[PDB]
Amino acid sequence: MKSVITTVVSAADAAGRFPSNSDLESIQGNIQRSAARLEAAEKLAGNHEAVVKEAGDACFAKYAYLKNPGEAGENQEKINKCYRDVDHYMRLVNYCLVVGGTGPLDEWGIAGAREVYRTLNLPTSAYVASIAYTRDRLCVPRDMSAQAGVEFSAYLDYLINALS
Amino acid sequence: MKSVITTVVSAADAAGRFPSNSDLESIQGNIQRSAARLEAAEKLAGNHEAVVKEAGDACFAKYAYLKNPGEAGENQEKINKCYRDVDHYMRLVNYCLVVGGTGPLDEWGIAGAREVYRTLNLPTSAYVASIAYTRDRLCVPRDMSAQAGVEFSAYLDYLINALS
Amino acid sequence: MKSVITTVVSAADAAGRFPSNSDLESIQGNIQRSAARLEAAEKLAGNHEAVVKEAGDACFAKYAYLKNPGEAGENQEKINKCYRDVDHYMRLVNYCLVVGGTGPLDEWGIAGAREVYRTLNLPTSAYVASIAYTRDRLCVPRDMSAQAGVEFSAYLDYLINALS
Amino acid sequence: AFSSIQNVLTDAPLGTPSAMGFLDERTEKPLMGPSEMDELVYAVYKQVFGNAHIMESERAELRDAESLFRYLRDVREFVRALAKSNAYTSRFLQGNQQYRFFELNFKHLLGRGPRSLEEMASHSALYAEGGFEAVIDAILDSDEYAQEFGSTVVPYCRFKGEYPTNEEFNRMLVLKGANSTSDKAGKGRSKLCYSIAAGCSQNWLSMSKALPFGTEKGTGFNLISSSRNPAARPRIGTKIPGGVVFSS
Amino acid sequence: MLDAFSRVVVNSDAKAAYVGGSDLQALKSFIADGNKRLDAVNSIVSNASCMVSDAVSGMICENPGLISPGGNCYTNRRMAACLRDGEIILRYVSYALLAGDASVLEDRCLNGLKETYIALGVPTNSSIRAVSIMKAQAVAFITNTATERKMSFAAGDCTSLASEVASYFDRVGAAIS
Amino acid sequence: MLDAFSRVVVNSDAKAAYVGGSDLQALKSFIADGNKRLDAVNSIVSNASCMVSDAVSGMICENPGLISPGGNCYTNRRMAACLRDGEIILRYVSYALLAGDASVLEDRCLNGLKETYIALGVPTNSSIRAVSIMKAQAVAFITNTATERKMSFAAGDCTSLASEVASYFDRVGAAIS
Amino acid sequence: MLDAFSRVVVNSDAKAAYVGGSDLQALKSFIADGNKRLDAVNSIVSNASCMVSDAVSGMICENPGLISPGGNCYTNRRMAACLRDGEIILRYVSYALLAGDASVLEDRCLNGLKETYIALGVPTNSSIRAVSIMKAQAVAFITNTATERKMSFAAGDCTSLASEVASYFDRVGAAIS
Ligand SMILES: *C(=C)C1=C(C)[C@@H](Cc2[nH]c(/C=C3N=C(/C=C4\NC(=O)[C@H](C)[C@H]4CC)C(C)=C\3CCC(=O)O)c(CCC(=O)O)c2C)NC1=O
Ligand SMILES: *C(=C)C1=C(C)[C@@H](Cc2[nH]c(/C=C3N=C(/C=C4\NC(=O)[C@H](C)[C@H]4CC)C(C)=C\3CCC(=O)O)c(CCC(=O)O)c2C)NC1=O
Ligand SMILES: *[C@H](C)[C@H]1/C(=C/C2=NC(=C\c3[nH]c(C[C@H]4NC(=O)C(C=C)=C4C)c(C)c3CCC(=O)O)/C(CCC(=O)O)=C2C)NC(=O)[C@@H]1C
Ligand SMILES: *[C@H](C)[C@H]1/C(=C/C2=NC(=C\c3[nH]c(C[C@H]4NC(=O)C(C=C)=C4C)c(C)c3CCC(=O)O)/C(CCC(=O)O)=C2C)NC(=O)[C@@H]1C
Ligand SMILES: C=CC1=C(C)[C@@H](Cc2[nH]c(/C=C3N=C(/C=C4\NC(=O)[C@H](C)[C@H]4CC)C(C)=C\3CCC(=O)O)c(CCC(=O)O)c2C)NC1=O
Ligand SMILES: C=CC1=C(C)[C@@H](Cc2[nH]c(/C=C3N=C(/C=C4\NC(=O)[C@H](C)[C@H]4CC)C(C)=C\3CCC(=O)O)c(CCC(=O)O)c2C)NC1=O
Ligand SMILES: C=CC1=C(C)[C@@H](Cc2[nH]c(/C=C3N=C(/C=C4\NC(=O)[C@H](C)[C@H]4CC)C(C)=C\3CCC(=O)O)c(CCC(=O)O)c2C)NC1=O
Ligand SMILES: C=CC1=C(C)[C@@H](Cc2[nH]c(/C=C3N=C(/C=C4\NC(=O)[C@H](C)[C@H]4CC)C(C)=C\3CCC(=O)O)c(CCC(=O)O)c2C)NC1=O
Ligand SMILES: C=CC1=C(C)[C@@H](Cc2[nH]c(/C=C3N=C(/C=C4\NC(=O)[C@H](C)[C@H]4CC)C(C)=C\3CCC(=O)O)c(CCC(=O)O)c2C)NC1=O
Ligand SMILES: C=CC1=C(C)[C@@H](Cc2[nH]c(/C=C3N=C(/C=C4\NC(=O)[C@H](C)[C@H]4CC)C(C)=C\3CCC(=O)O)c(CCC(=O)O)c2C)NC1=O
Ligand SMILES: C=CC1=C(C)[C@@H](Cc2[nH]c(/C=C3N=C(/C=C4\NC(=O)[C@H](C)[C@H]4CC)C(C)=C\3CCC(=O)O)c(CCC(=O)O)c2C)NC1=O
Ligand SMILES: C=CC1=C(C)[C@@H](Cc2[nH]c(/C=C3N=C(/C=C4\NC(=O)[C@H](C)[C@H]4CC)C(C)=C\3CCC(=O)O)c(CCC(=O)O)c2C)NC1=O
Ligand SMILES: C=CC1=C(C)[C@@H](Cc2[nH]c(/C=C3N=C(/C=C4\NC(=O)[C@H](C)[C@H]4CC)C(C)=C\3CCC(=O)O)c(CCC(=O)O)c2C)NC1=O
Ligand SMILES: C=CC1=C(C)[C@@H](Cc2[nH]c(/C=C3N=C(/C=C4\NC(=O)[C@H](C)[C@H]4CC)C(C)=C\3CCC(=O)O)c(CCC(=O)O)c2C)NC1=O
Repeated sequence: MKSVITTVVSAADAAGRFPSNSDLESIQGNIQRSAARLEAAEKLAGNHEAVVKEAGDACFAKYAYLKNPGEAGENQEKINKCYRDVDHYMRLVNYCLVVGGTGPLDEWGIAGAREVYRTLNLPTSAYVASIAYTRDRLCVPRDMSAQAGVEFSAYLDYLINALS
Repeated sequence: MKSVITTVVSAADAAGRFPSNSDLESIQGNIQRSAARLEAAEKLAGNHEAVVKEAGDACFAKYAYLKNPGEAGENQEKINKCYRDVDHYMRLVNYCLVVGGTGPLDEWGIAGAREVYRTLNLPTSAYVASIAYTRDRLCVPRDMSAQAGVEFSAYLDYLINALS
Repeated sequence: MKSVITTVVSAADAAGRFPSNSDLESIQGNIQRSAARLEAAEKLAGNHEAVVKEAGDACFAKYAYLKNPGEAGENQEKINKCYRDVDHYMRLVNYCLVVGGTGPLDEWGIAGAREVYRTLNLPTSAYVASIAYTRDRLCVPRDMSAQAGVEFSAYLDYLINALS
Repeated sequence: AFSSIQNVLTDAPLGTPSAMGFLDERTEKPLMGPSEMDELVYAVYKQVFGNAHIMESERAELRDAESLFRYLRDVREFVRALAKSNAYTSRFLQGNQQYRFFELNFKHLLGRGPRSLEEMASHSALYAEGGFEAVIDAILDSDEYAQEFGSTVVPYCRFKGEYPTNEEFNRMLVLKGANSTSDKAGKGRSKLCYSIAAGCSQNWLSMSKALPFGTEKGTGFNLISSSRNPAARPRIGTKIPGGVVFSS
Repeated sequence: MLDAFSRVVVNSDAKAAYVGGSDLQALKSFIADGNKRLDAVNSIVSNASCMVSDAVSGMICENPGLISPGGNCYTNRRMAACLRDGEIILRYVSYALLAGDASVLEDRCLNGLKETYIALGVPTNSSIRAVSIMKAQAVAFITNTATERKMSFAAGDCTSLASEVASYFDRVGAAIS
Repeated sequence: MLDAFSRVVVNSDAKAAYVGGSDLQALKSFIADGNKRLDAVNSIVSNASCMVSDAVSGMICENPGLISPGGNCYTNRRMAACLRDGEIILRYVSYALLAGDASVLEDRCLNGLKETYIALGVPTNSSIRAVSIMKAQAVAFITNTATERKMSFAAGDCTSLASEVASYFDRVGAAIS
Repeated sequence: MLDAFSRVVVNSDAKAAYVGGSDLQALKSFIADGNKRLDAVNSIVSNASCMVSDAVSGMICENPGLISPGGNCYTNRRMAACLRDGEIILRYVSYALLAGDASVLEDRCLNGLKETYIALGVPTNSSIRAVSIMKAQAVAFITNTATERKMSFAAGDCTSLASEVASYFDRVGAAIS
């Protein structure tokens, strides 16, 4: 779990020393910024069924061929599977917004995604299209405060970069 | 140099990844607390010839035998050497209060102090007596604000522990 | 270069021994089968501008969307680049049919293909469509003898499997 | 043994938390969690391969050595699995001179330099008697490996301070370059080929290039040449009240 | 390993449940005393060496058989190893206090320690005494109740943190039992 | 390695001088734009892959000899190897921008790189072109001047940071020359 | 490595000559003072720590620039290492004195030392001074000429051993020059 605390205590463990004030300073950094980053969590927590709604259909509209025979979206419950599979990524960005680091994302959704998406022939461009849809769908002032929108987008484009 | 930034970027280097927001959060922690930790910067900087004044003589008073023949303080300029050698530690706690971590102290004054203080027969109890003198010579209302005194003492007792 | 001689010479080097008859036996295996393997050397060499002709257009027909704006085939000379980029794979299967192993293919076309095809956003499904086109575009009696057709197909589906 | 630059001018070494969990009643070691294990493997790749810029087509073959490693935390067996792979041999045994491969093993798996000609001879005899895998097994199961790294840390270039011989220090710095220095600069042609068999030392500039930051590297060089003259017989006197005596 | 925020995340993942506003009182209250926890951890790590030196000496105080020939703490080598182990237990309980979770204790320090001590012949009861002195020494420093060692703090109650660190020392004590 | 605060400390140590109030305008002003630097670094690292993929393609754009047989960037291996390097240099300049000092750039990445490229036969001019393309789009992203990729920021001038990162790319460009 | 008996053996092997009675006066005389050499080596190793601590302090005495900031012996780390260098030299010259041959010095000491000091920036002249202080007090102890430190011996002359150990220190001094 890549978190602000797990970095500093693992460093202290490797050096074999007690936590110094340079370590405590980072948790102070958490103390300030949780309030801004926790606001986005609740926003995504409640409104999560609507964002996957708009994201999956945007994915399928941008690549209409994917419903053709022999492609990933050839029947019904595969489309339902797709919508589930983006629901998972929304869940993981919520978890990462809570922990403070990219801990949950890079070991539960990113780690090993490349095998599943290549052997099951799932184009990653379709995932990144749906994610980039929500990246700009959001307007920072109305939906959230100013700084929750920054950090939500910073977590979203993290996995955008990771999948590309 | 054990600093708040050097911890996180070295961790990112070891993991081979870009700086994430969990990393940036620690530098935010620095952003808050530099003001308190650099307020003591003047206090040590402009007042330093007086603290070594009171510290070295307290050291020599608490252990009067040390001026006896065959001991460390047997002539004059060895006493001057002692006062210099505590001046160095004051200069290093100032540096550490500036960098934010124990970087300067544990590689310039602490690293290897052992052999030097044994082979030249310098009792470490004398060093720790002088340092503990200044640790409680400090006053919270008169000397600094409230939080500079905490962190100055936290740096002082750092070396008061290592020397032990 | 993964060849029949390369594996035998390298094994003997690792064991630090002279070439035994178990080693010479494999080169005898080469002695039989080069004639069948190199009969297709004519066929790919003199007929190659036609196979890329039929392969690239089949690729673009099977995935018509990729000519759309923002996709890989959005202008002209990118299509020319696509045709070049399959010409390279035909060249490499010819080289592999000559060496006897998959030496040239897995270090000149396969090694590292995954970075270029993702960061430049090139769908591997398009490559495998064009290659599988030529895999069954061959009928053995008219094109080759019986055994050249199997070994040509065995080299083709090698990289089909590698890209998938 | 003081390491005036081991843990203050250089970071601490990296590896498994501790060997007590190896005693294993319910688990073999505290699950360091998958996110503090991928950086361990990233660290190992940077060491045993030494910045070889390995693509993922070439990291699709080290899957089996990795998959056992995260399951059973011994580091030493992980590197034993790595050094016997084609990824290790194809880079360090294929295009290279013999003592080049032998010397690269000291950099990769032991983090020091060969101290003498006889060590190289012993490795050569040990290779000739049946394989190179014997070379790696001798190094890995060595005493020196147990009392330097063990089954917990990545093998790193440790500044010991109390070297058994000084040329060992010189030859540690020459094999270890700077960062962004790899091991296919020379096409074979080991750097210590001449200096091991002859007994002289190495270039001062290339050793100074590999020193850590803030170590007054390179300075103090008199402008005349650097290698000393074995055949010199200088006279240096002492100081006596009556005169000077050349007590030689 | 885990912390307080990664606790609830894995608890909710077992339900496939989002972390909603109902579960965030625990964490938002965890953030309320954030400065309190930081004010406590440096107070403890600020006396780290004295606490260990006091603890092993107190161990020896009512068990003089450990000094005796054949004692587990007889020679200077043993006086050195047992004095380390004070640093290791104390460092790990400080890590756990900082993270707000003991998920680092029994995987990375306490995992397999009882068997290691059994094989080495380390007496358990005396080690438990050493741990309980350090524990009684911990709460004293957190609550600013030490006889000397006046530390400046902000006024309030740190009693919950005191119970937390006592619970952490408890599981060290019970792990080797 | 060093950072902005550890710069002045070693500069003053050469004089055996305390860090007094006269030298702390530079650092206290460094802390003033602290949020600016953080707002810049994620903007850069947020487009890391696209910047590299654009940079090597731009390299190839006006030097088509690199694709040609015998070109240094001929086969997929060499594209892959070259592709790494664009991102790796970018990571170190991001580290340097974050620390406010290029002490972790010319001591962890650029030390001995010219000789490594000379031994490997890597063309210098094309690599310098790749670095400059990356430089220009670094400033484009810091100043929010990119044609697309609208990022929300706080209003003000980040020009000093733009100059800083340009100077960092400069020393990469001059190190391999 | 070699000793006094293995010296003549390799010298005679270059001639393919047996070691006859003509060559054994040197060795049989070497055995005559055998107790003298043993009486000398413990006298030297008996004061090993004091000799080194006196030597580095004497070094510093007339070169106060080594303490100064930027000095090679500035911080406690560097005193510790420089303290370590004195013991390594003294131990090896004691080995050579014991074996009666310096075949252990320049293969396992001087051999590859000058370059190590050049790369590290160690000043040669001050180190030569440290070696010569150690040399002078080596002869002082062998000849029982130290101002204090009265050691009981057997009466006779140890002057030849004094010259031997002086010659050994000479080649340390000339090896790093
Ligand atoms: C060959 C003839 C040739 C190319 C291949 C192509 C490469 C190239 N692109 C630029 C200019 C930019 N690159 C930008 C990068 C991105 N835009 C995005 O939206 C994403 C986030 C990112 C990667 C896709 C941008 C924004 C620009 C505009 C200029 C700028 O810096 O903002 C160049 C010019 C290099 C330079 O001087 O900046 C090149 C070579 N262009 C080609 O001509
Ligand atoms: C700086 C100006 C300065 C010093 C520091 C100090 C160092 C020093 N000492 C000598 C001479 C001797 N050192 C001796 C060593 C010892 N005496 C003891 O009783 C114990 C066993 C041991 C270590 C404490 C002795 C015996 C002498 C007398 C001369 C001798 O060799 O016997 C020197 C001169 C070096 C030399 O030429 O011998 C120096 C620099 N003296 C300082 O002047
Ligand atoms: C010499 C006493 C040693 C030895 C030294 C090594 N030199 C190495 C590389 C190297 N040296 C030079 C300088 C020299 N070679 C030249 O061709 C010319 C001028 C025409 C000069 C002045 C160069 C240019 C190079 C790099 C190219 C090369 O590989 O030769 C070297 C490799 C490691 C290093 O980079 O230093 C060594 C070990 N080698 C020996 O065999 C004797 C003992
Ligand atoms: C003290 C009188 C000297 C001096 C000594 C320093 N040496 C430093 C590092 C160092 N020294 C050696 C040589 C030593 N090691 C050996 O193994 C042997 C013989 C077997 C000897 C003589 C080595 C090899 C090293 C580097 C080892 C390492 O640390 O990796 C040193 C460190 C300075 C620093 O970098 O901070 C010092 C001060 N320096 C002096 O000025 C006087 C002359
Ligand atoms: C938990 C995270 C979270 C978000 C970020 C938002 C994201 C979001 N916004 C909207 C819906 C909307 N979102 C915006 C926001 C904007 N429109 C713009 O043109 C600007 C670029 C931008 C800032 C003004 C607006 C104006 C609407 C109304 C409908 C629309 O504009 O299309 C919708 C569809 C349902 C709806 O209309 O509310 C969603 C999922 N909702 C969430 O639950
Ligand atoms: C080196 C590899 C190699 C191949 C795989 C083939 C592939 C191939 N086939 C054809 C061209 C042709 N190929 C055939 C052959 C057949 N059509 C069928 O329906 C049967 C299945 C099959 C029996 C053998 C026919 C009838 C034509 C002319 C019509 C066509 O274009 O398919 C052409 C155009 C030039 C030519 O006629 O050769 C090429 C390149 N040729 C090659 O040189
Ligand atoms: C040489 C032979 C050889 C093998 C067969 C595999 C066997 C194997 N599988 C796993 C490890 C695993 N193996 C599986 C596989 C499965 N889980 C299921 O429910 C399915 C039945 C099955 C897939 C079809 C999974 C899911 C994990 C990892 C699960 C996890 O811990 O997250 C590990 C642990 C390695 C590690 O990660 O450290 C090993 C050794 N490895 C080998 O070296
Ligand atoms: C892969 C290719 C390969 C080789 C060719 C050899 C080359 C070689 N020979 C020797 C080492 C030697 N080589 C010889 C050989 C000879 N001396 C002569 O006068 C004759 C001309 C010749 C025999 C015909 C001798 C006599 C020694 C050792 C001499 C000694 O030091 O005692 C060494 C040193 C190895 C060591 O002992 O550490 C090496 C690398 N080794 C290899 O790995
Ligand atoms: C018979 C053998 C014997 C000893 C060797 C000593 C050791 C010792 N000291 C304390 C007791 C204590 N130990 C300390 C510790 C310290 N005080 C300071 O000023 C320093 C910062 C720090 C290390 C010196 C404090 C403050 C107490 C008072 C009780 C407490 O505060 O916990 C206790 C009781 C443990 C407890 O319940 O708390 C023991 C056994 N006392 C003994 O009875
Ligand atoms: C990460 C967590 C961690 C620990 C807790 C320690 C636990 C531990 N202690 C010892 C080893 C030892 N531990 C002790 C300690 C004690 N003996 C007593 O009677 C007292 C109860 C106690 C001191 C208070 C002693 C005395 C030895 C060595 C005894 C000997 O063999 O001479 C060893 C053996 C290591 C070795 O030497 O090879 C280990 C693993 N180490 C760790 O890595
Ligand atoms: C980076 C290092 C770092 C720290 C050391 C702490 C330092 C610290 N402690 C507190 C603040 C406090 N600290 C205490 C603690 C106590 N008060 C008492 O009288 C008890 C003896 C003791 C219980 C342990 C209390 C009660 C507060 C105020 C409540 C609160 O801030 O939550 C505060 C906020 C208000 C203040 O400045 O005082 C800060 C910054 N925070 C940090 O970021
Ligand atoms: C931490 C710092 C660090 C770096 C900065 C890089 C530097 C670096 N690059 C390459 C390796 C390489 N570098 C490139 C890249 C390029 N050559 C060109 O023609 C283009 C101008 C450019 C692409 C933009 C190429 C092509 C190779 C491989 C060359 C070969 O095949 O030998 C290698 C060794 C190759 C290998 O081991 O596989 C190294 C060390 N790596 C590091 O460790
Ligand atoms: C942990 C991650 C982390 C971050 C990403 C930053 C996020 C961040 N940026 C700024 C704040 C700012 N950011 C900018 C930057 C810009 N404004 C522009 O219009 C330019 C395009 C761009 C130049 C690069 C400016 C000008 C301010 C206000 C000045 C300042 O705060 O110093 C602020 C303070 C005010 C605000 O909330 O906006 C914060 C928290 N800080 C952090 O702690
Ligand atoms: C195992 C450890 C071990 C030793 C330490 C020596 C101890 C030792 N020294 C000498 C013996 C001696 N030692 C000396 C030395 C001296 N006399 C002086 O007055 C000078 C100051 C000093 C010069 C260095 C002399 C002159 C003799 C007698 C000559 C001789 O025995 O060769 C003898 C033989 C006679 C005697 O017992 O004294 C022995 C056993 N031998 C050992 O086996």
